[PDB]
Amino acid sequence: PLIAAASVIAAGLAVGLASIGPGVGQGTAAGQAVEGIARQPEAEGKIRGTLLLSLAFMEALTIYGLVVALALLFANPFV
Amino acid sequence: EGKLTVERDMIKTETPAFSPILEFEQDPAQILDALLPLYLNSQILRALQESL
Repeated sequence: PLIAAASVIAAGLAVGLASIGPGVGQGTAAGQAVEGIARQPEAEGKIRGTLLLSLAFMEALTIYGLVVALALLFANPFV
Repeated sequence: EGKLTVERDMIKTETPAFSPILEFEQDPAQILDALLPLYLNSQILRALQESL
């Protein structure tokens, strides 16, 4: 109940921080992108595709943190 | 009639602004400062045309 407790605490910290930062950055991304797509209504398809790439990168960092959290949750191999 | 004449006619130009989708890529203030040379030039060329 020491090292497993430590891994659980580490998992909670990782999940919270990893999902706080890059998702808010993705919100900044989405604001500047969708504002320009609304003003210049021309390139909405390429805008949506690049926005998919951006949300992919940000949610990929978020999912990487979530995956480390679950790996400490499910199979604690150091704990 | 048979004497050719001169009418100082007045047709108003288009009074739309630039677009709400349009953005000021450099400055509001400097573009005002720039268009002043342009507008001064426009009135001046028109004035020289008027005198001629």
